[PDB]
This record gives sequence, structure tokens and C-alpha cells, in this order.
Amino acid sequence: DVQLQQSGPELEKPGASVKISCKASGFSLPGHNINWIVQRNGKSLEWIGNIDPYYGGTNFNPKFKGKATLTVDKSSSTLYMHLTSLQSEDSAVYYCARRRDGNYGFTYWGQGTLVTVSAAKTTPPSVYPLAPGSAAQTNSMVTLGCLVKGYFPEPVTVTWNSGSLSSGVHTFPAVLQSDLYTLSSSVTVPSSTWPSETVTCNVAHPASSTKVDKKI
Amino acid sequence: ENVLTQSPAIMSASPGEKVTMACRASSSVSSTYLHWYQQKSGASPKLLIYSTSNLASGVPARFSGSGSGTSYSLTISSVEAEDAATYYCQQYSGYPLTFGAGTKLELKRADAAPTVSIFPPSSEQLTSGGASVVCFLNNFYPKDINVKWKIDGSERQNGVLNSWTDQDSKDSTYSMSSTLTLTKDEYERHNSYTCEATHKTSTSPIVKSFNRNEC
Ligand SMILES: O=C(O)[C@@H]1C[C@]2(C(=O)O)C=C[C@@H](O)[C@@H](C2)O1
Repeated sequence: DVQLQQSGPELEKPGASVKISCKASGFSLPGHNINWIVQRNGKSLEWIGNIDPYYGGTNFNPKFKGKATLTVDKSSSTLYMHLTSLQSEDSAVYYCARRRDGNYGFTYWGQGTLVTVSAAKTTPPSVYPLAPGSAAQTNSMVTLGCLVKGYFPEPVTVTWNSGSLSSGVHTFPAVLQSDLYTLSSSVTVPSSTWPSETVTCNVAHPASSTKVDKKI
Repeated sequence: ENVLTQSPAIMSASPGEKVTMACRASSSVSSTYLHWYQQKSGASPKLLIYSTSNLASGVPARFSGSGSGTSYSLTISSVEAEDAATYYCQQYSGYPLTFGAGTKLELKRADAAPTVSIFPPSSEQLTSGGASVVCFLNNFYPKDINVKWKIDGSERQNGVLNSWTDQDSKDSTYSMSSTLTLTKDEYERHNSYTCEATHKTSTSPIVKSFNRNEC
């Protein structure tokens, strides 16, 4: 297979250095640049510089110098990035990207490497099940709710029955409600697939070691 | 530097519409390599169009790019609900590589009226603290509403949450949810609570109530 493997998110206080990585895995490494593009919070994209998966090339943006140490180690193939003096607007996501061609604009981008930068304490979610009323409603096909009270930071990932019932998915955003970000997520299940088949909700929150699987 | 601005900031459509936008670039994009990226609601940008005109495998043909040095098209001849996104482009300068601030499309369609439905606020919420009466308004167009509450009567509380969704890729819908947040030391004290929704599809605001039945 091929992939650009990246692992985030890290929440740091203002000052610290998020040691980030990407594993280009699969094509020729010799002739390739993993450009680390950066996407703005509610805004636009822009580019840092790039790093050769073999020798140590760094072509760099005339601004991104100092918060930018892009580096491959020989052995096993991996591309690094290390930003320092993390300040409140680096609070965005990060990418790794790839060449098949001279399409000089990448087909094969990586995952969501996210970074949040703020000095507030971590919170595991408090995932909860909502019941409605034992009733008859609207049109004969039922709506069930799962919500996740305030946690910290975003993200978390809410999921339902993992396969079998990927019903009317709509996951609602969060406000930062004070501190704590808040979620809610929906379904509409056929009134025979539920209650005979329990529908499940599931949540993860990396920076709180969480997994909560909840049954309705 | 070589910087790109591609108005319309936001743009409109209808299934059928021949829609167009422009990667306005500076002087020569030094030999011209133009790439148009569709980012759908918090995701990886995806190449459609790439060595200026070129599209690849994966895309249906709603999509021709083109231009010389300074302007670049993307003919989305016909749109389906999932052309609802942001479309930004990228180039040369003759190194470093700029991108652009992208164009948003919002697919239009004939309106629908909201399905509010209420869920009383959970076993583990109350046993442990407070009550998020959450009410989901699902599958509507045009996204605009006014969702208020009837605390008791139609009491004007504060401390009320909101979340809208993305434009859906199938039905060009939007949906959203509301939460009243309050102490057990108020929820087990006020009796009859309603999410009141107002929208141009009904003459009425729709009012789906509850008063202490279901646990
Ligand atoms: O084609 C690609 O996708 C990428 C981008 C890249 C560049 O310098 O911009 C162009 C050619 C290749 O050397 C590298 C770097 O892979």
C-alpha cells in the first residue's frame, strides 16, 4: 500500500516545541519532497519548506526559518518538523504531501496533524445517552441522541455502531463554552433495527486516553 | 512573492448551473502549473485539476481548468449537492509556493421545514450534575432559524448552546442542535420545557414540548 502517516494532536502551553512527524511509506524516497503545508484556523493554506527523504534538502519559506527544522533520518525513512516558541496562532493543522508526477502540486497528502497551543488543564469528556419518550412521532422512523459534555481540547471523535448502522450522521460542532468544548451527534435508525439491535455510540479523546462506547 | 486572490469569496448555484471562478495570479506564473483543490468540510484537499488544465482519475467531468500566466478557470458546468465546499488554487512564483484563499460554493435547492425532536437529559447527566436538554433540528434549507426555549412559560434564560452542521453532500441540507445547560438545582425545579423554532417554511414557530414524563 502507500500512505503519508502523521500523528497529532498535541496541546502545549505557549513556549514549548511540538515534535511532529510524518512517515512517507511506499514509493521511491530518492526524488520526493514532503512539503509541510499549514492550514489556518478558519482561514487559508500556505507553505513552510520541504525535506528530501534521503539527503537533507531544505528549500525554505522566507519567513519560516527558526520555527522550522524539517528532518529525515536515514534508517527508516521518517520526516520531522519541530517548531519552537509556539504561540497562539500556530494553533492549526499540519500536512505531509506527494509526487507521482510533474503535477507539482500534490496528489498524495497525509492525515490531520493537529496542534492546539494553550495553557488550560485537560478534560476527559463525559459521554452521555439521551432517550426521548416511549412514543409515535413525525413519520415512522426514530431519532436517538448522544452528546458529550465539556472536555478539552478539540478533538474527540464520536462514532455510532461502527458499520451496521451508519444511519443519518450529522455531528454538530462545538463552542469553547467557557473553557471546555462540547459535542452532540445524531442518527435516525429504523424502529426495528432498534430496540432489537442495540445501537452503539463510541468516543475517543487522545489527550485524555479516552474511549467511551455507550449503548442505546 | 506571487499571490492569488480568487473572488467570489462565497458563490451560489443550482443543479444545472454553469459556474466559473478565477485563480488570478501575478504576471507569469513563471511557466504556469495550476492546481485546483477541493476541501470538503475539514479534510484533505484533493487534486482535481493540476498541470493547469489537466484533470485526473477520480473526478467526474464537471470540471475544465485553463488560462495563460495570469487567470485560470474551472468550469463546473453542472453541480450536484457535493460540489458544496471550498476551492483554492496553487502555483510557482519560481519558488516559494503560494496557495490562495479559496472560493466557497453553497448548493441551492427547493426549501424544507425543520424536524425538531427532543431528548430529556440522561441518567448519567443528572445522577452526576446537570441537564443538557438537547434538541436537534434536522434536514432543512435555507439555513436560518431562531431557536429559543420555553423554560416555564417561555422564560428568557441565558447559558444556551448552539452547533450548525456542514452543507450535506446528498441533500443540500444543513442541520443544527441547541442545549439548555442548568443545575439539577434548577432542572428538578421548573417542570415544562420546549425548544421553540422559527423558520420561513411554517407560519408557526414549532414548539415540541416536554414536562416531567420519561426518565
Ligand atoms: O510533485 C510533487 O508532488 C512534489 C513537490 C515538488 C516541489 O519541489 O514542489 C516537485 C517535485 C518533486 O521533486 C517533489 C517536490 O515532490
